[PDB]
Amino acid sequence: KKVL
Amino acid sequence: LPKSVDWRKKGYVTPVKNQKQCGSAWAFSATGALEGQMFRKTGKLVSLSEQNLVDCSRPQGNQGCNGGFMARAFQYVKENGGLDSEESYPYVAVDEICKYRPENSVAQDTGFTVVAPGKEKALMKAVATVGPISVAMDAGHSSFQFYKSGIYFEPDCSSKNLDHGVLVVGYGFEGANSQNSKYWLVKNSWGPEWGSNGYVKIAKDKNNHCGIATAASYPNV
Amino acid sequence: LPKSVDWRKKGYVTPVKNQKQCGSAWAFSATGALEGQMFRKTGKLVSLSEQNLVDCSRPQGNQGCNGGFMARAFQYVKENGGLDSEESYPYVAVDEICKYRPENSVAQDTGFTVVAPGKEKALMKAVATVGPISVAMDAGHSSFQFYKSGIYFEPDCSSKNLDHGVLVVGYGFEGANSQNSKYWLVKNSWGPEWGSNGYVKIAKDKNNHCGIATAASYPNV
Ligand SMILES: [Cl-]
Ligand SMILES: [Cl-]
Ligand SMILES: [N]
Ligand SMILES: [N]
Repeated sequence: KKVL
Repeated sequence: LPKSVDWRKKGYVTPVKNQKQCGSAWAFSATGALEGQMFRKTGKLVSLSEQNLVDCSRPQGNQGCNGGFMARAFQYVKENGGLDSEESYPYVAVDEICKYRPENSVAQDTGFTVVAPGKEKALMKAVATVGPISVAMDAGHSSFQFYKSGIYFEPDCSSKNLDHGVLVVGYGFEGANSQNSKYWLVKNSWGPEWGSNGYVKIAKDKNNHCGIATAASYPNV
Repeated sequence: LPKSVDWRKKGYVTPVKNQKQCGSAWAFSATGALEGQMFRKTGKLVSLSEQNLVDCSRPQGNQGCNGGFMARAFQYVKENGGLDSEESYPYVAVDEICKYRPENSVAQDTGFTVVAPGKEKALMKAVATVGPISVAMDAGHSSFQFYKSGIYFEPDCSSKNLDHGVLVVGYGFEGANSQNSKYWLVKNSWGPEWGSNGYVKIAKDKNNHCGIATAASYPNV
């Protein structure tokens, strides 16, 4: 889950 | 390559959307790019479901409102055999049960193409020849949050540690010289009210400012 | 009718453009209305050439950078059999020789419809049922040049002597009462840096403020  | 490009002016881009309080920018960046490629293929602009991606792509490595990546979304659309429309699978900005319906699919992809990392000219070529491109960037700054107009340039930006997915819909330049004051035309997913009607001009050919060319990709339709 | 309308959210409106130092607002207002009517007819939003209107519609009574009229622009399109895309016939903000080519045409019209003059309720009905509407206004005040946000109201505004063509893309109201603080949603052609990212809210139902409903029209496609 890196890009928010 | 053209001195400037703006796919919004050719019918490839849907109106600006809003992810609200959910970490789904990766899903809006992916639907943006697939909207453009589906338009290039069929001539029809159809808004695509970010919610379908948020609820259904955990197997591919996404985490819904807790984060994700555009390449994993395109991988999901390939493995799944389709993606539903925005209309039929509406956005609610919370993790919900996957309700993918094949009868409502309006898009497909066979995988995706990656732009060479860090290469702004490779990205320029992709934007000019393909259509809108999904990209990641460092948006972790109050200067971005309250951006209103002009070419955005942030000294504290990183080209390596990125935290937001957006869509490059074109590039351009200010003034009469096409070789200076260059910018990337970027569509955000914070609503039309944010920025410049939902868009931001990011400094172009200034050492990969904010990482725009670090992790760019587009779906193969 | 709806208490609010915003055609930008439905795919009818191209990005904000900039006429620069050429008195061609009439051509931007005309392409904006033709863009919305061609989108309604085909589902494809394609930017149209103001330069084609500036260089080619002198026979219809327009005067290029020296001014003109949206209705003469729609007459030129009907008489000429077509109008080129902005991509094929780029804007340079000066009067030049006509370069129209039918092969590059992406729009047509059979004439135009005039809204009842002076009737803001007639204009509200046309905006709600047709799409963006071409209108003329009194922009000859410094308060308009320096407008930034909020509902524009200029005490010295004329409803009869108009000097600028713009595009009404919707209407709405501020506050929680739909009859309170009403406004027209207007796209200008002075670039995204002017006003509210290129748009302005003009006071609505305040006696045809600034002449917004005096000379409104749209192309028939
Ligand atoms: Cl990615
Ligand atoms: Cl007119
Ligand atoms: N993000
Ligand atoms: N104008």
